[PDB]
Amino acid sequence: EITCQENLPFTCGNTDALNSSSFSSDFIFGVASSAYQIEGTIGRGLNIWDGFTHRYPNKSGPDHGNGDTTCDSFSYWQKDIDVLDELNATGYRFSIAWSRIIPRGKRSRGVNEKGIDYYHGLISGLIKKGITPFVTLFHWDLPQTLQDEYEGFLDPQIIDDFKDYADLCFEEFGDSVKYWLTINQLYSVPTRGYGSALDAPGRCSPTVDPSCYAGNSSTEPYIVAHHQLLAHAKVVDLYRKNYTHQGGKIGPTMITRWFLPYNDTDRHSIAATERMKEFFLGWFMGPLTNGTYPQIMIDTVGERLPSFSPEESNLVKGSYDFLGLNYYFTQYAQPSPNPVNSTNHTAMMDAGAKLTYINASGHYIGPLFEKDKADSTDNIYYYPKGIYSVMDYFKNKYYNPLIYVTENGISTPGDENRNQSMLDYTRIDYLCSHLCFLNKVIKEKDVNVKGYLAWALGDNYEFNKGFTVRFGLSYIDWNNVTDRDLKKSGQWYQTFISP
Amino acid sequence: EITCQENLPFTCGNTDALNSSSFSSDFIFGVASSAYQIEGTIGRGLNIWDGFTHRYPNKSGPDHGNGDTTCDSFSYWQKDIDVLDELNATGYRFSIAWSRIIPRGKRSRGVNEKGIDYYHGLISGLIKKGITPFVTLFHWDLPQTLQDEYEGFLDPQIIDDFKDYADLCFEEFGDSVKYWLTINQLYSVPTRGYGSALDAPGRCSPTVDPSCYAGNSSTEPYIVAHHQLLAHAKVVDLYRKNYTHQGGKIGPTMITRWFLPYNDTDRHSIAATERMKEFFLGWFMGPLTNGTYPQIMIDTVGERLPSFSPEESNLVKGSYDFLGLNYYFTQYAQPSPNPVNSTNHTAMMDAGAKLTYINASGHYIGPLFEKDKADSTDNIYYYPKGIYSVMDYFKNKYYNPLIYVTENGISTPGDENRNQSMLDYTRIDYLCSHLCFLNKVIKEKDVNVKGYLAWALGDNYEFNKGFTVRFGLSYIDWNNVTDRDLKKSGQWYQTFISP
Ligand SMILES: *[C@@H]1O[C@H](CO)[C@@H](O[C@@H]2O[C@H](CO)[C@@H](O)[C@H](O)[C@H]2NC(C)=O)[C@H](O)[C@H]1NC(C)=O
Ligand SMILES: *[C@@H]1O[C@H](CO)[C@@H](O[C@@H]2O[C@H](CO)[C@@H](O)[C@H](O)[C@H]2NC(C)=O)[C@H](O)[C@H]1NC(C)=O
Ligand SMILES: *[C@@H]1O[C@H](CO)[C@@H](O)[C@H](O)[C@H]1NC(C)=O
Ligand SMILES: *[C@@H]1O[C@H](CO)[C@@H](O)[C@H](O)[C@H]1NC(C)=O
Ligand SMILES: *[C@@H]1O[C@H](CO)[C@@H](O)[C@H](O)[C@H]1NC(C)=O
Ligand SMILES: *[C@@H]1O[C@H](CO)[C@@H](O)[C@H](O)[C@H]1NC(C)=O
Ligand SMILES: *[C@@H]1O[C@H](CO)[C@@H](O)[C@H](O)[C@H]1NC(C)=O
Ligand SMILES: *[C@@H]1O[C@H](CO)[C@@H](O)[C@H](O)[C@H]1NC(C)=O
Ligand SMILES: [Zn+2]
Repeated sequence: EITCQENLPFTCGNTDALNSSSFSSDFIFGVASSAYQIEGTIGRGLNIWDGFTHRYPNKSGPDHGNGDTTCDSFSYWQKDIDVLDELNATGYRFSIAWSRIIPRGKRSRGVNEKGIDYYHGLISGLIKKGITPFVTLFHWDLPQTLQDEYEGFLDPQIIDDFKDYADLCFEEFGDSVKYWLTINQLYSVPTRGYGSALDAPGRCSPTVDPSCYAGNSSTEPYIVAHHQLLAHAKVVDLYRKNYTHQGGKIGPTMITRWFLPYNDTDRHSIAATERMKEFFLGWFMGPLTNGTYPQIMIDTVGERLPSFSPEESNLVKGSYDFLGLNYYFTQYAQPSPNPVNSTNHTAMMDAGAKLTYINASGHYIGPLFEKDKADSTDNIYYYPKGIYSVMDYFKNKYYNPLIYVTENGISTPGDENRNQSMLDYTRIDYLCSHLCFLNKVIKEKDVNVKGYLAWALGDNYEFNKGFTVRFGLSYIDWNNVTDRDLKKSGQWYQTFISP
Repeated sequence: EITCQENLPFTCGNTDALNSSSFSSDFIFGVASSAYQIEGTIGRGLNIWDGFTHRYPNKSGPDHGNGDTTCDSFSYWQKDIDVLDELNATGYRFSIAWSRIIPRGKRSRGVNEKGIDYYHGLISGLIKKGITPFVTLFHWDLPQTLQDEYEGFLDPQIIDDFKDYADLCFEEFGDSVKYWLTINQLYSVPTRGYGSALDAPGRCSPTVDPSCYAGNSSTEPYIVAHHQLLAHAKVVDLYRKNYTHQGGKIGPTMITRWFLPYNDTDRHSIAATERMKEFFLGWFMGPLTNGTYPQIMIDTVGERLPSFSPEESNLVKGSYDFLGLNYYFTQYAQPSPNPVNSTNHTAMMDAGAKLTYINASGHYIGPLFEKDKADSTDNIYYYPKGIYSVMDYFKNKYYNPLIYVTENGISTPGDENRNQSMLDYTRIDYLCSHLCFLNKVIKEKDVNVKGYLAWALGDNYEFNKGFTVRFGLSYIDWNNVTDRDLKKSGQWYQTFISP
């Protein structure tokens, strides 16, 4: 019988008690990255994260940081491989920058051979060290040209441009890459990119944020989400019809959270909690498992919710071999009004829920996850049991899928000096406590989880935060980015992997 | 009788001997800037100078600098006005960033109202201080979307997108702006952007520079130059047909140089010198004055030189009310082979000339202009008489045009400390020696020159050089960009203007 801790102090950093041998022999352990966050702009065209961070520097991070140079994995990809080799990792998730291989967006405009060569060399280097690549086609970095031609995922033109990009990736890299992710965190671009305008491309209703160049936060999230699902599904169909000889697997990436009632004896909070599951997870998992959006979304969102045709429904339903599930934290849910006629209405209001990290009796859900220095009542707290609850829910609700945990990690402040930054015991605690619950759910609930990739390989540009936080298991000096030095967490993870 | 110095030491920094009163009462004196170089990316979309500097950081400058934040004239435009007011300047040349007012490139995709407001406030502030705006529509910063959709000026689609952009500018700003420049330095994008790939977008033949993503240095410069002329001419026709009520004037910007024979008794060097005038100046001025390219270009370039239809010829011929002439330096010319079958052939080779700053007897043409620390035999030297020779030539060869000198200036090294940087006596010498010759040519040759704008108002991002050189008449601290402090040159220029 497995017992796992939910509160500080944690004792799962002892590899005598928790290590890779606790999991099945074939289980993959590694780390993750994304292209905007690590590569730099050298050698690629411009994408909407370049555009957004440059047009709206205060939205890029408090330091106005961006991905222009970052950790320079364009130059230092071998050093990334070296970290993975030091870890004895068996997996690495990275993304392909669309703008590096097709700078002009549309494949018929030509490819960048040198960009293709960059990923060939990375892939070959990984495989030579026994590391399985997990490759994200689209980690938010849409070529700027496509956003300017037709507003990107706002328009159905995205589907064929994404398909042709993906086809090039399968053609060039699929002989070696056997695990593909289509779109990173399906929920995020619709809501943050087109709802709150916290993320690229930065569209919203005028009264939500007067700096947005255009948008409608009530309608566009739904349009974009719908196009994401269709573009994803078209790529999965292309993969499974035209690249079956490659013997690989493909799936989407979800951001997952668990949700608990703010007041577990209040029917209204219980209802809000179940609505959140539907609106947060079901928005995408309903289509992916059934070809339809959840009924509560149909009912609430009404004419703002697009319909799938019968052909589209069939294309989207079942459009995965596995799910990449990202998991960071859990929220309490309580009811909230949905003012659909307000000029500041957002899609996110349609769930009719307010989310907190403290429940009605004043209980904080778990240890600190992210401090918010401008408003401490907005601090985020984590909840290790949430990974158990999410995986159990996916198994039970969503037809026992094959799952890889494609991100899980925690930040430390960029204000810490290097010695403090390397002494990242809070990261060991977060990672181990989640791994304990992941082992527990696999054993107790028989969830088909076959790997775990911690966020992040190394310090990088963090969307929305610049270089003001660090997520890496290895440390990068922003004054001299060449080295990636394993932190205490990376050293712990090395021991966990090879105990 | 006016006597002007050609060699150090110069004594024209004495405003007792040379000042604004030496020129006609109406003559405009000011300074110049461009949008990529000064504004920053905040509040605008991405353009090909963002793309180029980010994809090819070693081509942005030795420091890998770029226009992301620069002097932040987005925030500090009032401080630019303040410099101009301190100078008692009567003119200011600035550019509109296309990506700030139409981030999606094509006008039908929507405009950025806040971008429009930015230029309205600048323009209104200038006029309130008695400063005449000279506004460049296109200072190289093409929206990235257009380059990615159709490769920008490589394709005739540029013409209508440029026209619709210009129409928006005339509509929004032409009630106040009475001097418009279409395209900055017509020669530069074809040759550097599409020939040598030193400049955005960075296209060339594969053996010219293997880093180029695509291109053909032998053909594309000509295509791009042809489209520039057509796009320019379509905008001038639009202006003069639809905006005549505004009572303003429009013209192109030329980069001018003079050319002297490397050996003034050698017929081959004399011939190369005359070819250079045709290939450098006539490439554009032939079309602008006659609707045809120079015969030597027709003959040499052959099938690589596009033809104008009779309608196009008529549109381009006479498509200016004035010329903005930029002038920095003069070169000696000697013959050079034109290897049209070589895989590394460039359009620039078609002139059949090699350019130097030292003549056959070892004479350097004038004082140092720009030191090249990697190769000192590649140092640039200036030649004050060249402004006289250029203006005389334009009057005689090109039908006595109205001229404004739209740039003239010199750099100092970014390695200098602030006190050295503010003690910019080399800049006084360059500016005064050229102003002396400009007065001389107006008086002696009756060239219709009606203003002079020195490059640059303040230190900025220099194309190709990052922040490794400074051109400003006012100093900017890159650690805190708010202030623009007049250098010795700016203080001199203040006295020259109001002696
Ligand atoms: C807030 O969360 C706390 C902690 O989960 C809940 O308190 C638990 O309540 C259960 C059922 O009453 C008790 O058996 C436990 O002993 C309590 N745990 C502790 C740490 O107090 C609490 O019920 C939640 N409040 C609401 C209103 O939902
Ligand atoms: C190189 O440039 C120098 C300077 O312009 C030329 O020298 C001048 O030559 C003229 C005509 O012979 C003489 O009257 C001057 O006195 C010379 N000036 C000085 C400073 O020497 C020289 O002829 C040029 N060489 C060539 C080969 O063209
Ligand atoms: C940040 O930038 C936007 C312009 O993009 C401006 O609207 C907003 O006021 C600025 N935010 C703060 C908090 O200053
Ligand atoms: C607009 O929304 C903000 C945040 O969503 C809220 O605090 C404010 O009350 C809203 N105003 C109206 C008019 O509803
Ligand atoms: C930068 O870091 C690398 C790796 O430690 C080191 O070899 C190189 O000398 C350092 N550069 C400077 C300028 O210190
Ligand atoms: C600069 O960058 C390009 C890649 O864009 C590379 O081809 C070239 O070798 C580098 N130049 C030098 C001098 O290192
Ligand atoms: C290619 O050109 C470079 C510079 O243009 C020159 O130095 C070299 O000799 C040329 N090679 C051939 C094959 O002509
Ligand atoms: C930056 O420069 C401005 C103008 O001199 C000054 O007022 C401001 O205090 C300076 N900022 C810092 C942080 O020194
Ligand atoms: Zn940047």
